[PDB]
Amino acid sequence: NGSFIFPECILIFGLILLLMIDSTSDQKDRPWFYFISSTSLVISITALLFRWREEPIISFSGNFQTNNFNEIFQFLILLCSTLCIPLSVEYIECTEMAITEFLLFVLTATLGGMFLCGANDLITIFVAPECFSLCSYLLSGYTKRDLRSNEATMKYLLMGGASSSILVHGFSWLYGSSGGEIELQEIVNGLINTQMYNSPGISIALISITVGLGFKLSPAPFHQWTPDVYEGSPTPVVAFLSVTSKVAASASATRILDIPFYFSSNEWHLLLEILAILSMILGNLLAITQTSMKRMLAYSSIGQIGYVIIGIIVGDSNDGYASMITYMLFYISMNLGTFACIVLFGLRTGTDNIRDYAGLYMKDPFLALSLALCLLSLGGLPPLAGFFGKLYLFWCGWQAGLYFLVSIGLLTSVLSIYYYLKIIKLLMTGRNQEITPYVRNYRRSNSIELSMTVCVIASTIPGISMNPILAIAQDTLF
Amino acid sequence: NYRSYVDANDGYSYLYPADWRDFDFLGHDSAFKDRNVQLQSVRVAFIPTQKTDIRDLGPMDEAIFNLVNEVYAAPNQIPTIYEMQERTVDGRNYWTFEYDLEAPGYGVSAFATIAIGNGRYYTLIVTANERRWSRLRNKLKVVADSFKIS
Amino acid sequence: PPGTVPRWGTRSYVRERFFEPGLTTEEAAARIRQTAEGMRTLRPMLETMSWKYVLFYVRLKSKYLDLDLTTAMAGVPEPRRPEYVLVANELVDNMTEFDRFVRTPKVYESYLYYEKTLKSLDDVAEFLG
Amino acid sequence: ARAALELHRSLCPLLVSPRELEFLQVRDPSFCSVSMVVTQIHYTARFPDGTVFDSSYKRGRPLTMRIGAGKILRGLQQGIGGGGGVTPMLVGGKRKLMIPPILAYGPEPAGCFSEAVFAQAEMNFCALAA
Amino acid sequence: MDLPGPIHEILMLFGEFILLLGGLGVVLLTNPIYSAFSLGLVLVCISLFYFLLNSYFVAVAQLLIYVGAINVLIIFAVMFVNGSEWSKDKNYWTIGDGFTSLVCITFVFSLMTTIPDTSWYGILWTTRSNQIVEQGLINNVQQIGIHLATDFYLPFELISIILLVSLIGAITMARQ
Amino acid sequence: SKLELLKEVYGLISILPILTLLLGITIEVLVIVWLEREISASIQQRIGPEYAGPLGLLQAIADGTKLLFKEDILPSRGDISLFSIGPSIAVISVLLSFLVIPLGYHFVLADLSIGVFLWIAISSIAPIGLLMAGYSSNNKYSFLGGLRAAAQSISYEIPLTFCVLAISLLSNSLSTVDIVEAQSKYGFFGWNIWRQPIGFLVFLISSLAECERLPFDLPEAEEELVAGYQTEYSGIKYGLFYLVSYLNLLVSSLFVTVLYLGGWNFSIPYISFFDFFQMNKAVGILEMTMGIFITLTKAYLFLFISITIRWTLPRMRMDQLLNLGWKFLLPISLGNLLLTTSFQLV
Amino acid sequence: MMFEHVLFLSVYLFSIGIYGLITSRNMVRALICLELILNSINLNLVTFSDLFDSRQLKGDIFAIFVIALAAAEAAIGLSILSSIHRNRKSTRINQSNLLN
Amino acid sequence: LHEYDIFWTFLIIASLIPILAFSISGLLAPVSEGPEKLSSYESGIEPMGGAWVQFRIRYYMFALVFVVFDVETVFLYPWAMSFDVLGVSVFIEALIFVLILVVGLVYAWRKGALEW
Repeated sequence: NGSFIFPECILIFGLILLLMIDSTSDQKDRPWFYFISSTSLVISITALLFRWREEPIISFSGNFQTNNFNEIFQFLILLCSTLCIPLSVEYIECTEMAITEFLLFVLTATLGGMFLCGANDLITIFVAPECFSLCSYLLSGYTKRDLRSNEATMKYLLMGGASSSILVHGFSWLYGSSGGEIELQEIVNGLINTQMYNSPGISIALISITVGLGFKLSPAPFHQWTPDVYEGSPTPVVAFLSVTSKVAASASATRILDIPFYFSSNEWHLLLEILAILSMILGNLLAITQTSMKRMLAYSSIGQIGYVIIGIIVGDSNDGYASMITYMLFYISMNLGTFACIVLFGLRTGTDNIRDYAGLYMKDPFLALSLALCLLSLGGLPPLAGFFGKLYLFWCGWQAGLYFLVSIGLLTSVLSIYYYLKIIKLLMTGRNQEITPYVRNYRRSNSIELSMTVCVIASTIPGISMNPILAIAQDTLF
Repeated sequence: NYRSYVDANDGYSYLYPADWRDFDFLGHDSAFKDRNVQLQSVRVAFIPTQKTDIRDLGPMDEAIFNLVNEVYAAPNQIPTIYEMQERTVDGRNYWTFEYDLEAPGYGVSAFATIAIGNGRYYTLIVTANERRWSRLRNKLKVVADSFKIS
Repeated sequence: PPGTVPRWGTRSYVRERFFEPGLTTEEAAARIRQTAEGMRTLRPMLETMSWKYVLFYVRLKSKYLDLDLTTAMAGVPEPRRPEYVLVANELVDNMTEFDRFVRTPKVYESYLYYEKTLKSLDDVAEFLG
Repeated sequence: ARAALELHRSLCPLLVSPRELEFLQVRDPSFCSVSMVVTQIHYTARFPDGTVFDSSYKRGRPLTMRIGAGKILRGLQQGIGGGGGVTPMLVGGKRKLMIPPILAYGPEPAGCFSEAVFAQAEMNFCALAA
Repeated sequence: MDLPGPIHEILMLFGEFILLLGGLGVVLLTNPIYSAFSLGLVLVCISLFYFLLNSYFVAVAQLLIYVGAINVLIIFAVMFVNGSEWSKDKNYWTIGDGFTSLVCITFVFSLMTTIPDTSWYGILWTTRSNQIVEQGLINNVQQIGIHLATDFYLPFELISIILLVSLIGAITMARQ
Repeated sequence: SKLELLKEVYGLISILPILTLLLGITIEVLVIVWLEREISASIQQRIGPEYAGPLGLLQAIADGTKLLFKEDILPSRGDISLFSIGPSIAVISVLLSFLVIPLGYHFVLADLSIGVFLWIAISSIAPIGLLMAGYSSNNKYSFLGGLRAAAQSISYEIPLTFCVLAISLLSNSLSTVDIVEAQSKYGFFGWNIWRQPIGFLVFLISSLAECERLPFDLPEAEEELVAGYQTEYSGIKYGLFYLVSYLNLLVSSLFVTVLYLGGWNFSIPYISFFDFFQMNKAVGILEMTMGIFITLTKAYLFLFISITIRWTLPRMRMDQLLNLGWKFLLPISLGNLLLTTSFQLV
Repeated sequence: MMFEHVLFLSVYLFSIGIYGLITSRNMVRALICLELILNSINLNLVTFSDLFDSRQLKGDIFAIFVIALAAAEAAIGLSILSSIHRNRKSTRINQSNLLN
Repeated sequence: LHEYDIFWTFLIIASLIPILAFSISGLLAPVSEGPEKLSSYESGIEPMGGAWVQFRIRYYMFALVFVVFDVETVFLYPWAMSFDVLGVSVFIEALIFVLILVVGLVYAWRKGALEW
């Protein structure tokens, strides 16, 4: 009896259909569900289009959420999944693995991420991270005959169990000290009629929550799990994770830290800062020494780039959240472009290491150009989009007093320019006796082309057309 | 309605209609409950309170409201007080009244009665789930229309 | 009308009574008198059957008034104080039975003692001061 | 811990009207009542004579609570949602209260290795809805 | 409902001392099957802790879903790890044993000194309206029975698809 | 004064009725083993355990006393670390279940509103003890001999649950006394075995393998290896296993009759046994003994039915047993609940 | 000492649960210790929902959900264990660092 | 739900029962049997040696599907208790719940999981 789950009830309908077709149909599925799932996704996006410019109305018995800011992320995760599925169709197609349950897993993980974006319940915001993590150790290991795909299931399951454990222990400490309360809004009341707020306790339930949060989006001191898994799992699920996991985690973090933690600002504003100052350093130095593409992307595009997003969560008087939304919208595209290019080239050749991208400009120049564009955008150069992203992230964040975080950001961006320009240099070359016999046999040439070309121009145009995006992102109060 | 049991506690003597598997809920000295459904008929509990006839606890419509809304209630409910009536069958001044306790789902009802005679303020109650409270209301009132003491 | 004196709450009942050793005469005379106006607040919570606090509060206030009544009574007027000891028997047997009539939850006896448990406690503290 | 510092004014009221249970006092009723739903008020709590131990202004957004289901001091829920013999406070209203110690924490404090509230206290409020 | 009396703390200390040895057996013994059986002992003696406190469902269910399914599943699993009887003698493994036995003890000290500074018996008085309702006439299988479906509707609707996805993934993975 | 505790030293608990239940269950074990050894081996055969007095009324406790000494051996591989720990879990899993089982009008040992739930929870702890015992040794014929039974037992509790729930949703309770309360209406029309026979069938067929019936298919064929994980268990160990087996049988019979039949109700409703005479004088001991009477006979009927079935079917192999337990009983034991939902919708 | 002595045992289990996790060598032992940590948090949770919050249980439901998710994770991890032991014929955890 | 003191007394008594029986057996027993005593029943003369006798490949799937399908019941019980107490919404909610796992079981049936 409520339409605020219908954006997810449609997804559930599509899930049930995808599970049914394999039970009933024989073999007509392979290119059929490939678009039938896209139908469910676009229909859910159309359903979310309705609730634009809506009220902060509370959920079923006040459970998850329904406001404007949360709806933004609810739509953004859908956007990520819509762009990602065409990538993770043909890749697993060319591995002779069952494809139905892979799309089922991706759909269910997207559902969990969508429910997580709200979840002002203290229990829903616990099951939903599991609905997003329980459907993650499967995908991140869903190539069983491989060997690396088992290491990137062991040292992902152990870590994601320990971290969710620490997080739920912090939740239990909060539930205890709060005189008994779950509803996210109704904690600063209940933590007052029980006068145990300013006491030790809360100081522990803040760290035991922030650590479990960090692990899910991997800043530096807990980044350990990310570089391995991103190399061990198939590239499409690497992209899917490295976009929607970050989006959902950053959507949950701001709400779980701003609503029930009015008072502790001066004691977590610092804390997150200690993460950011590390996240944008240790995630770059190593990125220099890399030779694998997926691992270098793990370092740079995640180990670091999860820095300047946070770079305003600390410095936020509600005048900055717009900048976080804009930077997320830029990052999704400027990351899915390069992941699409990498999937395409890897499939077409069969290698991942950097030293094989030589000469690719001469064999097929379109792919080299559409990869160089996204890489430079990640570098943050003026006419592109990443530049304006980082810019409006600093201009609101220098406008908020804190100085020893913007300087480090600019410096580590300059540092990050290095490996981007390194791989770019490796593209443009003509020393025939240097290029390995990998790009030499490349029959150059639908879905992946379409995704790559409609995701790369969104890495150049919005950086110059950010006026309506900015005017839209300013109406967020959460 | 059909059976008539003093329940041997030397005090009350009230009615209870039918099979009534005769639980022991927490209000001691008596109880009765149905089989198919939950939230069922009479329970009665004693208290010591050394005052006199109920007319001393204040005006009817106020002393009734200070406990139909503060004791027979819960902060997660909304109470609603319907008609209320004095009895005066042996000068005891009983206070029979029918109220509702609406909840998220429950919505229970009641025909509470009170006495003050030598047993010091011991009360009765009846109840049934709201989905069926209408069809047997007049079956339960004659239940409450039995409370006298000795 | 200024603030008041906390006077040794402050602990988790493993710090107190086990690890912060100290109890002076006339200081237990505070706990004794406090559990009188203290235990006189459960009357609303005995009206409605809240059988889960009428046990925890009784256990705590007892285990507190089961040591003070042995320390405080040593410090009353010692020339004439057999009655100040002929009261602790009542003020600690009425409660020892109160704790019985809440374990298997009754109402008649529970409330018949929830008056004859405070009626006495106003006399143990009376011989003190 | 115990009391800390603050600073404010009070907008001196008329004489309080106890109404047999608490101490009631009205300053400005403006717009509209509130049902058993989530509200959002701004408080500034005193001690009986002069001291101030917390104020919603000492943080960011003034806290949000539930007026209608028992989740707060009985004194407040009687003096904000409207108690027996007292009219409820409007949407933009403003009232002043003196809470007796029976409708409050009662005769025992809330300890944290140092009771953050004087044992058996009775405090004051200047509650303004929002 | 309530408990007998001063027999309470006796059973409390008894169960605590049993559970400590159980955990030490879980973590020390090298033979994995002994470890799993000691884990089962830990879980039944913690189900008894759940039952002592007057919370009945979350005790008996915890006894059914863990001391049953999960333990027999783990026993079946230990029929796939071959090679036991590793080294011994006072931190058999490398110095990592000492480093852990240090950092874990620091963690202990921190939390175990944070706890005995909060007057729990004083945090119970400030909430004398939460556990003062009981809805008027209810027993403790209907409390959960209703309050699971009257306001916890979304997570209850959610958990089922998690279970289904986990089943499908487990079958697709374990099968060659 | 009241230094520590006046009336709370030790005088709040009595251990008389528990020991009476112990004596009763032991005597009933003697009765059921007499039933078996005098009916199973006497259909077309000679009489059972004769020469132990007039009949084998002393033979059962004689075997018990013989097994008592029997020099427990404790084989080398595996030791007291898990050997003596094995059958303890087995015996406790069925002994503790006797709590919520009623016997007559106001003769329950504990109300325990989570009664049948507690029984279902305690029924799924035995496999742990079986696996422990079967692995307490090292050689085969006990490792796999216990593994087979521990595995196949797991494949049946789901029908048990989906048949107990199809009665809890009918009685709207979880305490046995209220179950028989919702069943004493029409004497025998209102008996659930007629209202839900589709559930009773599943419960009865599952009860066989749930109490290890049959653990060996033939008087000559072993318990699938050489014996049912109780080979080295010589003395009181095999005695305790014999016990726990018979006790699982007993608890299953008692539960199926207290659920699907009138517990202590006559063929005419239980309350009606008082109204038609207008007065009662000494119905106390009469109703007590008649509750032990009208109840134990109903479970005796199922004891006899199982005894007969023992010699009518070749118990399947654990290549068919799993198939039957999974692909046959599960669908219908779900469908009966799906039906009774709309059936109890009114 | 009900409300006070149990919490004093939460940490005294949680800590152990972490230690066995770190010093674990075989996969099944690591999973056991993980389950142990989850049960520690469960126990630390339930007692809070018995002292207070008895009108509407907010802990017991959360305990139920925690147990359900624990069972799901313990299923999925062992399923992964099947496939790893299929690929390589030994599950020594600390001897697989080919992803670094 | 009033007094589980009988439950606790029955627990301690029935837990003392097995150790009592073992100790009673031990008191009046023979201090003997210093024979080989290192081999177990029905064995080919001293057979000794062997391992890797698992066949866990088949029974593991059964164990997994059972562990997953079990959680249904402990959620149904609070619903099975609260049918008449609440309205009929819980009926539809639990129908959706059970039907999800019915579909799951159908899948586990079609694709070969429950086998010989």
